[PDB]
Amino acid sequence: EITCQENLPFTCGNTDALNSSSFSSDFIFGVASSAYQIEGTIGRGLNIWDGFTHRYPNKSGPDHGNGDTTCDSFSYWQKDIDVLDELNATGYRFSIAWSRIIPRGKRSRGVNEKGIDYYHGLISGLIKKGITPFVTLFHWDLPQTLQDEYEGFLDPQIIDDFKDYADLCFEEFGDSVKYWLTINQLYSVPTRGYGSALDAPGRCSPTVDPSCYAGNSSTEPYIVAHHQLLAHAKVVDLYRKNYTHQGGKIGPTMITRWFLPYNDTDRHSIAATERMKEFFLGWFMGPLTNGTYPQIMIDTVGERLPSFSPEESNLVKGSYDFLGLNYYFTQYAQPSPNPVNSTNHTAMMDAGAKLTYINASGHYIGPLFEKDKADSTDNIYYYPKGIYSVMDYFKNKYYNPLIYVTENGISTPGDENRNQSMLDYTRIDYLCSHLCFLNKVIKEKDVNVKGYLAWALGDNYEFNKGFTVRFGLSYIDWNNVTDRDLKKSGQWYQTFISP
Amino acid sequence: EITCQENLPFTCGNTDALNSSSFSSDFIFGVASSAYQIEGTIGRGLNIWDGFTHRYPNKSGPDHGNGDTTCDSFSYWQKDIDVLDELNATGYRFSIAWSRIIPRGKRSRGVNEKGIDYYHGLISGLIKKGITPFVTLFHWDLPQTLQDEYEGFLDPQIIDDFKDYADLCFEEFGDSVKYWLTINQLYSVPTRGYGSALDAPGRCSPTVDPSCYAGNSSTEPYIVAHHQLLAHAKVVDLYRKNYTHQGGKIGPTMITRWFLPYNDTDRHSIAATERMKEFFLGWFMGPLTNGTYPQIMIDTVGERLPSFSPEESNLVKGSYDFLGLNYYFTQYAQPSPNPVNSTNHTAMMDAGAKLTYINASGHYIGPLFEKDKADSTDNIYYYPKGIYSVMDYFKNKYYNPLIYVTENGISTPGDENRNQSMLDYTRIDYLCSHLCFLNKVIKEKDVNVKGYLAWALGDNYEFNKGFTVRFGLSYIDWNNVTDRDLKKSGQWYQTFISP
Ligand SMILES: *[C@@H]1O[C@H](CO)[C@@H](O[C@@H]2O[C@H](CO)[C@@H](O)[C@H](O)[C@H]2NC(C)=O)[C@H](O)[C@H]1NC(C)=O
Ligand SMILES: *[C@@H]1O[C@H](CO)[C@@H](O[C@@H]2O[C@H](CO)[C@@H](O)[C@H](O)[C@H]2NC(C)=O)[C@H](O)[C@H]1NC(C)=O
Ligand SMILES: *[C@@H]1O[C@H](CO)[C@@H](O)[C@H](O)[C@H]1NC(C)=O
Ligand SMILES: *[C@@H]1O[C@H](CO)[C@@H](O)[C@H](O)[C@H]1NC(C)=O
Ligand SMILES: *[C@@H]1O[C@H](CO)[C@@H](O)[C@H](O)[C@H]1NC(C)=O
Ligand SMILES: *[C@@H]1O[C@H](CO)[C@@H](O)[C@H](O)[C@H]1NC(C)=O
Ligand SMILES: *[C@@H]1O[C@H](CO)[C@@H](O)[C@H](O)[C@H]1NC(C)=O
Ligand SMILES: *[C@@H]1O[C@H](CO)[C@@H](O)[C@H](O)[C@H]1NC(C)=O
Ligand SMILES: [Zn+2]
Repeated sequence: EITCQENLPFTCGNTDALNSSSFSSDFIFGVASSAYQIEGTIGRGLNIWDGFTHRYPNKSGPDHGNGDTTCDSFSYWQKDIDVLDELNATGYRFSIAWSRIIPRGKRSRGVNEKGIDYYHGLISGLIKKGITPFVTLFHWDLPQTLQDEYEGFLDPQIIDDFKDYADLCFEEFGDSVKYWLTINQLYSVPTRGYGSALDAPGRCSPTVDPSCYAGNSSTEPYIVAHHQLLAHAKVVDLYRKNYTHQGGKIGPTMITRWFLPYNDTDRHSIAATERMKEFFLGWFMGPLTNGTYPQIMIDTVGERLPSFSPEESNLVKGSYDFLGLNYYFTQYAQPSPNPVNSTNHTAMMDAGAKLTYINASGHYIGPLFEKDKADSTDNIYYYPKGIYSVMDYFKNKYYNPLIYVTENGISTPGDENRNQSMLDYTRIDYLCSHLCFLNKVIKEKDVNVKGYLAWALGDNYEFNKGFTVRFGLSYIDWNNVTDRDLKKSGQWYQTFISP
Repeated sequence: EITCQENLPFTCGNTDALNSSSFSSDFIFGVASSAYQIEGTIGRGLNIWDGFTHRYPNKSGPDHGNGDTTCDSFSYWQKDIDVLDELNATGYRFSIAWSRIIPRGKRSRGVNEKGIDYYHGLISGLIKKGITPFVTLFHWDLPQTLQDEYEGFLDPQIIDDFKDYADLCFEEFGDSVKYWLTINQLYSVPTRGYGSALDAPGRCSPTVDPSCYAGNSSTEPYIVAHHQLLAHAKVVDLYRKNYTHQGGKIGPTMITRWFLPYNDTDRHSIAATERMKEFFLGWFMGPLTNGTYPQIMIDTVGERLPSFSPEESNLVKGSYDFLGLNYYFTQYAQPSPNPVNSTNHTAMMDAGAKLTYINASGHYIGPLFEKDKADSTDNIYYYPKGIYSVMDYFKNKYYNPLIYVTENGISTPGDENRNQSMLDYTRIDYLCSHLCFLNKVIKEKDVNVKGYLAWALGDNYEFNKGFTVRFGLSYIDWNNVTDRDLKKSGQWYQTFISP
């Protein structure tokens, strides 16, 4: 019988008690990255994260940081491989920058051979060290040209441009890459990119944020989400019809959270909690498992919710071999009004829920996850049991899928000096406590989880935060980015992997 | 009788001997800037100078600098006005960033109202201080979307997108702006952007520079130059047909140089010198004055030189009310082979000339202009008489045009400390020696020159050089960009203007 801790102090950093041998022999352990966050702009065209961070520097991070140079994995990809080799990792998730291989967006405009060569060399280097690549086609970095031609995922033109990009990736890299992710965190671009305008491309209703160049936060999230699902599904169909000889697997990436009632004896909070599951997870998992959006979304969102045709429904339903599930934290849910006629209405209001990290009796859900220095009542707290609850829910609700945990990690402040930054015991605690619950759910609930990739390989540009936080298991000096030095967490993870 | 110095030491920094009163009462004196170089990316979309500097950081400058934040004239435009007011300047040349007012490139995709407001406030502030705006529509910063959709000026689609952009500018700003420049330095994008790939977008033949993503240095410069002329001419026709009520004037910007024979008794060097005038100046001025390219270009370039239809010829011929002439330096010319079958052939080779700053007897043409620390035999030297020779030539060869000198200036090294940087006596010498010759040519040759704008108002991002050189008449601290402090040159220029 497995017992796992939910509160500080944690004792799962002892590899005598928790290590890779606790999991099945074939289980993959590694780390993750994304292209905007690590590569730099050298050698690629411009994408909407370049555009957004440059047009709206205060939205890029408090330091106005961006991905222009970052950790320079364009130059230092071998050093990334070296970290993975030091870890004895068996997996690495990275993304392909669309703008590096097709700078002009549309494949018929030509490819960048040198960009293709960059990923060939990375892939070959990984495989030579026994590391399985997990490759994200689209980690938010849409070529700027496509956003300017037709507003990107706002328009159905995205589907064929994404398909042709993906086809090039399968053609060039699929002989070696056997695990593909289509779109990173399906929920995020619709809501943050087109709802709150916290993320690229930065569209919203005028009264939500007067700096947005255009948008409608009530309608566009739904349009974009719908196009994401269709573009994803078209790529999965292309993969499974035209690249079956490659013997690989493909799936989407979800951001997952668990949700608990703010007041577990209040029917209204219980209802809000179940609505959140539907609106947060079901928005995408309903289509992916059934070809339809959840009924509560149909009912609430009404004419703002697009319909799938019968052909589209069939294309989207079942459009995965596995799910990449990202998991960071859990929220309490309580009811909230949905003012659909307000000029500041957002899609996110349609769930009719307010989310907190403290429940009605004043209980904080778990240890600190992210401090918010401008408003401490907005601090985020984590909840290790949430990974158990999410995986159990996916198994039970969503037809026992094959799952890889494609991100899980925690930040430390960029204000810490290097010695403090390397002494990242809070990261060991977060990672181990989640791994304990992941082992527990696999054993107790028989969830088909076959790997775990911690966020992040190394310090990088963090969307929305610049270089003001660090997520890496290895440390990068922003004054001299060449080295990636394993932190205490990376050293712990090395021991966990090879105990 | 006016006597002007050609060699150090110069004594024209004495405003007792040379000042604004030496020129006609109406003559405009000011300074110049461009949008990529000064504004920053905040509040605008991405353009090909963002793309180029980010994809090819070693081509942005030795420091890998770029226009992301620069002097932040987005925030500090009032401080630019303040410099101009301190100078008692009567003119200011600035550019509109296309990506700030139409981030999606094509006008039908929507405009950025806040971008429009930015230029309205600048323009209104200038006029309130008695400063005449000279506004460049296109200072190289093409929206990235257009380059990615159709490769920008490589394709005739540029013409209508440029026209619709210009129409928006005339509509929004032409009630106040009475001097418009279409395209900055017509020669530069074809040759550097599409020939040598030193400049955005960075296209060339594969053996010219293997880093180029695509291109053909032998053909594309000509295509791009042809489209520039057509796009320019379509905008001038639009202006003069639809905006005549505004009572303003429009013209192109030329980069001018003079050319002297490397050996003034050698017929081959004399011939190369005359070819250079045709290939450098006539490439554009032939079309602008006659609707045809120079015969030597027709003959040499052959099938690589596009033809104008009779309608196009008529549109381009006479498509200016004035010329903005930029002038920095003069070169000696000697013959050079034109290897049209070589895989590394460039359009620039078609002139059949090699350019130097030292003549056959070892004479350097004038004082140092720009030191090249990697190769000192590649140092640039200036030649004050060249402004006289250029203006005389334009009057005689090109039908006595109205001229404004739209740039003239010199750099100092970014390695200098602030006190050295503010003690910019080399800049006084360059500016005064050229102003002396400009007065001389107006008086002696009756060239219709009606203003002079020195490059640059303040230190900025220099194309190709990052922040490794400074051109400003006012100093900017890159650690805190708010202030623009007049250098010795700016203080001199203040006295020259109001002696
Ligand atoms: C807030 O969360 C706390 C902690 O989960 C809940 O308190 C638990 O309540 C259960 C059922 O009453 C008790 O058996 C436990 O002993 C309590 N745990 C502790 C740490 O107090 C609490 O019920 C939640 N409040 C609401 C209103 O939902
Ligand atoms: C190189 O440039 C120098 C300077 O312009 C030329 O020298 C001048 O030559 C003229 C005509 O012979 C003489 O009257 C001057 O006195 C010379 N000036 C000085 C400073 O020497 C020289 O002829 C040029 N060489 C060539 C080969 O063209
Ligand atoms: C940040 O930038 C936007 C312009 O993009 C401006 O609207 C907003 O006021 C600025 N935010 C703060 C908090 O200053
Ligand atoms: C607009 O929304 C903000 C945040 O969503 C809220 O605090 C404010 O009350 C809203 N105003 C109206 C008019 O509803
Ligand atoms: C930068 O870091 C690398 C790796 O430690 C080191 O070899 C190189 O000398 C350092 N550069 C400077 C300028 O210190
Ligand atoms: C600069 O960058 C390009 C890649 O864009 C590379 O081809 C070239 O070798 C580098 N130049 C030098 C001098 O290192
Ligand atoms: C290619 O050109 C470079 C510079 O243009 C020159 O130095 C070299 O000799 C040329 N090679 C051939 C094959 O002509
Ligand atoms: C930056 O420069 C401005 C103008 O001199 C000054 O007022 C401001 O205090 C300076 N900022 C810092 C942080 O020194
Ligand atoms: Zn940047």
